[PDB]
Amino acid sequence: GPANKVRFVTAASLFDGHDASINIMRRILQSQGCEVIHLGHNRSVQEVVTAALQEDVQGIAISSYQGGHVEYFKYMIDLLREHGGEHIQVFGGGGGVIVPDEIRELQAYGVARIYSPE
Amino acid sequence: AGKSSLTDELIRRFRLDQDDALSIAVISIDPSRRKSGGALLGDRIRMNAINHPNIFMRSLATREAGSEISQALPDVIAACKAARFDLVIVETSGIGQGDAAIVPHVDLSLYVMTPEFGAASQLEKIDMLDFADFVAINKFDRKGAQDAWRDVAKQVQRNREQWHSRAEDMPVYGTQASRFNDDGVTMLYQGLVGALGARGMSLKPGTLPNLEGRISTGQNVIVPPARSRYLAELADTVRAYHRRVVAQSKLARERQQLRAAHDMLQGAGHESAALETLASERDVSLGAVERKLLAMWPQMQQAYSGDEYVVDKEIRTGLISTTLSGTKIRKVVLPRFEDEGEILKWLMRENVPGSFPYTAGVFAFKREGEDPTRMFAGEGDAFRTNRRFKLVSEGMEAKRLSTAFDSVTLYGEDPHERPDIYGKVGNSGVSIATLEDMKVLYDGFDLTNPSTSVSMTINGPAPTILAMFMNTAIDQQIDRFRADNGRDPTADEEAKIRAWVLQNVRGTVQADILKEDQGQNTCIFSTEFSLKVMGDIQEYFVHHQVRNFYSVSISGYHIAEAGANPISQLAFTLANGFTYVEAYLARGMHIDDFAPNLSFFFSNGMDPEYSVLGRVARRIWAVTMRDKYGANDRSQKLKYHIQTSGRSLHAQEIDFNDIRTTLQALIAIYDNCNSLHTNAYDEAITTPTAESVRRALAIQLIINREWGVAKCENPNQGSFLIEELTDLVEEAVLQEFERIAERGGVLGAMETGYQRGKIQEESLYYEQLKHDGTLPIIGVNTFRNPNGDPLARSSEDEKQSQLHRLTEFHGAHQADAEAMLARLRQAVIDNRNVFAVLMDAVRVCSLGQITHALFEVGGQYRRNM
Amino acid sequence: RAYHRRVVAQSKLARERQQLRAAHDMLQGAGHESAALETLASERDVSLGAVERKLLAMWPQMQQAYSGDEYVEIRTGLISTTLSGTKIRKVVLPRFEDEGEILKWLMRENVPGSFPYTAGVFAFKREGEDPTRMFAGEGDAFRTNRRFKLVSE
Amino acid sequence: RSQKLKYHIQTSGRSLHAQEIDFNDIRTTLQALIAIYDNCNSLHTNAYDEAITTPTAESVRRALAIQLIINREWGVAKCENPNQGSFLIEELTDLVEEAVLQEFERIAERGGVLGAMETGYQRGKIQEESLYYEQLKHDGTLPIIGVNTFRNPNGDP
Ligand SMILES: CCCC(=O)SCCNC(=O)CCNC(=O)[C@H](O)C(C)(C)COP(=O)(O)OP(=O)(O)OC[C@H]1O[C@@H](n2cnc3c(N)ncnc32)[C@H](O)[C@@H]1OP(=O)(O)O
Repeated sequence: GPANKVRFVTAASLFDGHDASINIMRRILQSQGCEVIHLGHNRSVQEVVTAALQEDVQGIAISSYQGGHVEYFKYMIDLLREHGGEHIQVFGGGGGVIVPDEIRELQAYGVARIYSPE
Repeated sequence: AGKSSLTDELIRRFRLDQDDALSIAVISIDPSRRKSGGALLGDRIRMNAINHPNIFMRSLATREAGSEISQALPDVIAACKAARFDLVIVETSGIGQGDAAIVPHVDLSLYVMTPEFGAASQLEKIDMLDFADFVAINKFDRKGAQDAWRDVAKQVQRNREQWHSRAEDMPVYGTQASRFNDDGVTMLYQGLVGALGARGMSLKPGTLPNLEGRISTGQNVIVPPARSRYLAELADTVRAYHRRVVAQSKLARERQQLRAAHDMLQGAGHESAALETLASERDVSLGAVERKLLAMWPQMQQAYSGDEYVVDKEIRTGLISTTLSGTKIRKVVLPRFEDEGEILKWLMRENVPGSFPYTAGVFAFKREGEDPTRMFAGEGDAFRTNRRFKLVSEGMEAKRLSTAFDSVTLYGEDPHERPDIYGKVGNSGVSIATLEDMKVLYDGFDLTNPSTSVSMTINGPAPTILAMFMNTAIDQQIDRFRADNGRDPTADEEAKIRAWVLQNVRGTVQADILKEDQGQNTCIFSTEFSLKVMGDIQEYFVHHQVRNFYSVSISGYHIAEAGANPISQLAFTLANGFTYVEAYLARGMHIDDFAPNLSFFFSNGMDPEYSVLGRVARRIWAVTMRDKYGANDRSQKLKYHIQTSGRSLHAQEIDFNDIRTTLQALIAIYDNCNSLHTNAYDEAITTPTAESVRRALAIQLIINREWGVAKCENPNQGSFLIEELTDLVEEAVLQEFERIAERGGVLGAMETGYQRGKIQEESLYYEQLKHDGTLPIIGVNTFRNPNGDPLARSSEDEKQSQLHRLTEFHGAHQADAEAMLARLRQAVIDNRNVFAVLMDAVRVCSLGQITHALFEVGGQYRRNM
Repeated sequence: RAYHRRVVAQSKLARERQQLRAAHDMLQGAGHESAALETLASERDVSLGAVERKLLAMWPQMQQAYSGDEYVEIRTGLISTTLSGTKIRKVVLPRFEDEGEILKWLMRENVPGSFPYTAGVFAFKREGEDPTRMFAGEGDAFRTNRRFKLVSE
Repeated sequence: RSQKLKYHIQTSGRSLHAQEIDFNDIRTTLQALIAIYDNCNSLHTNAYDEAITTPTAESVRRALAIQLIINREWGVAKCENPNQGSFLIEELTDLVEEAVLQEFERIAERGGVLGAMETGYQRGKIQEESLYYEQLKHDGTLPIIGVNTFRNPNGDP
């Protein structure tokens, strides 16, 4: 199994009410032996990052179904590097709102992975 | 028991009391499940008052089988203590009875419990009641909380052997963290401070009102617990009305049968006046109103018989539209029942349009005039939307504007450089941040003009936006006075103008808080707080005779889009509507003052129940408003807007959508709706084109003008299917009323997430059948196309404009900014009228500033799971 | 027109027959009895036609048929349950208490599949075939044969 | 078996116009609905471009979808006698029936159908009612959406 105790911060992006999917991901994470600090929905980058930094997690899972995801993750990647959290891995799963050209872009920016519906 | 909830509120008290001077570290512990190995550290999600540099929180899993704390707690604490914090708050997981591991690692201990602890003897088993420096009986709004306080306070007195003290003096507090600015929590806080203070802690003299006492006064409850079962009471009210209909009908039937048989004896010779004796008994048995109904029936028939509706000033109205064939189509077709039992039954259950219970409509006849062209505009900044408004409303006398705000404004925030906000500004709605932006939005338009009404859909920040709109309408007349006279109005002249504006201003805020949490999940303020301010607005309207503006539009559209079936949508929406009624009543307001200003909003789908939705909504309202609340005719008339279902509009084969939108528009018009919106066929893919919006508008024009059956205004009435479906749907709604009532009313059900739960259920049941092929959708899961399976909206300059106009506004009111914001908070603490302050606040504060101020005082929506 | 004039006449006869026997039962519940009412009602029994009398006779039995979830030999579904849980009856019968209205309705607009077949010539709509029949025809026999298969795909 | 009149209803092509052909599906829907409501034995639905050409491949699907949507998706159609009971339906049924009977009489006093055809009574009455329709359509008395009202500013042809 896992070597260390893996901590996560999960949340839905800003103004994104749809947390139906992110509440499923935090259950699978939990069942696989992860300590999940769930933040719920409507979370700004400044919030999520502050949570991740204080909790000192290994990973961040953000769902975005309202669009504006590119600028959002870029902000988070930037803000994480600035305040000593570049080794924290950011993950994306906004269903299919993110097209391949945007997945490739964000992953190149600093985002760990963005999972395509494929 | 509300561990995290109470903790968050306590931190907020620290921040408010010491003006954010204290550096507080929060160490949370939750149990880790031994099977999974994982843990749900779900304490941070409840924390609203930790978003500040002086606050630090680290969530921990117990990482131990039979422990309520982490085995590494003392080191973690020591680290925080060394980090030069002012106070370290540690919380454990769910305690048993014998568990009390927090006691040695902390200086002060606070046991938190609920009024449900079992028999009083159970308190003699709880080890923590023997060590706790403070005990907080949270959720003090539950049943048996008062007795729970007595029992616990006595037990702590007994444990401490302080029989020389009063039980009411024990450190046992009755708190209710769920409610904003709870005095109970403050009372607990006052105690904690004195204890911490004596135990070596520097604290400034408190700014919080030093409240004495031990229990929460249960202040700021919206719907009083005495009125908890209001929805059930309404269900009984309607059912009682129907049982009367059955009884009175039988009486009317027998009365007619007797006098009929009596006349047949006199024609045959031999007579028996014992028949008349029985008939005379029926005359008194029949009610006063029931008797007058049958009395006016022959006269009623003669009225609708002619070609004109003759009703010492007269008003004639056309009753007949002659067809192309020469056939006369009556607008309202009356039944041809010979049985007086049926006549009475029909007059009580489904009277003609414009008569109680207004089942077939609230008005006598449909308006012959052209439909009120709703001119909705909203995109970019205030300048662009104002242009859009003026371009559509060119040359028309009916200035009927409908405003849409961008997501930034919809959440009460100011536009900002921040990437998570900047992108949202201007996109999908107008960006309104300051009162200046609001004035630009409605420039040129005379808001006080009798032929100008302004609709605007805003929910969370509605009271603030309304305050801006009011100040705009007022300043428009202050400007018009300084222009007509050349001199500024005096103190007496201005106040005379200002008061006149408030009365005559027309418009509507499409605000519905109860829809926000139930279907949408879009709340920015706590439901209880919004309702308080909602009442504050309605109270303000009363005081200044604001009789031409509407502050509440009760929607169920978003609920339906979320997956709710027609019965759930109708029932929840009416329930919400009744909640608003109950809320305004508890504030001590008269029913005939706010009931006529209640708009409704439903979604029309393909389901059978949709055909009889409007009529059911009208009868349930009309009956209860007359019987339960005893309101006038103008209040018994439920007026609603129907918008065709977007849930039924698909991206697969979009040309089919007009077929569905037609059928939905038809039953809406058939059932005498008050307002109809028709969706474009490509709303499921792209932005409604100017061509696509014509096809949508043509559906209404074709039905209203070309369609023959629509020439008749009550075509639904009489149908065996309609009357049965009306009865079925009505009953189903009543039963739903009962289920919500036995959950503490609408608000109580929202605590359990009962609405959101049921909606999500019915949504999946739809999806299951849709995917299964069970529920057929043409073009989607059947009759699929063989040939194949298948912007910006805001200028960069516009975004920079809003940013510039904001910082310009902020600098222009830098002096009066903080002073006004503090005044606003104090009005919430002192439980004053919030909207009253907003009327002054919006002139020196921005939307974001006001919203975040109300966040600080505690009105912010707390997430849950 | 003659059929209609009979509907009016027979309806009044059915109405009076019910009114008399109704008033007659209400006297027996009060105490004093007048059998002269029954004498008038008995005259209505003969006045009502043979087919008209059988119509009202089968009406309560007719209501029980369309009341269930099946139309019971062979059986047929009567109810389609909605997405909300509401039961939609295929054929909805009137709820008239007046036997004058019942007879009037049974003669002028009986249920689908019964004389005068106003609401349809069949009892229930057929599951197999929709009323759908689309107009086709283009070019030679070979091309239309392909269009026929396309429509009935 | 003989008292049962079985009929086929086809939607009106007279009501389908070349001006704004996208509107025709709206009209063809409403006509299909009452046909299905009133328990017709057979239904043909016209394509939205009926006034221009013979139904194309895509346009015959939109026509066929009108029937499929009403029969499968439409809720009120789940009930097979929704017309019955309606005060409007029963009155209109009575009115139309009587009007037909009176027309029966006018033809009878012309020597029956054949005798009336000698005078060209049918062809005459038809041509009359046709012009009365055109006299009102052209005038604006009888509104036709997209044709004599709500005309498209952008669409010249
Ligand atoms: C500009 C040019 C325009 C033009 O000229 S377009 C003209 C093209 N013609 C058409 O579109 C329609 C043609 N006519 C027909 O299809 C038929 O005459 C008709 C009557 C409308 C339909 O016939 P069908 O659909 O085949 O069914 P049917 O009435 O003949 O009866 C068939 C037998 O099957 C049974 N059946 C069918 N449906 C039933 C039901 N719902 N309940 C109980 N039994 C049922 C039944 O046995 C029936 O026979 P029977 O009634 O016992 O004698």
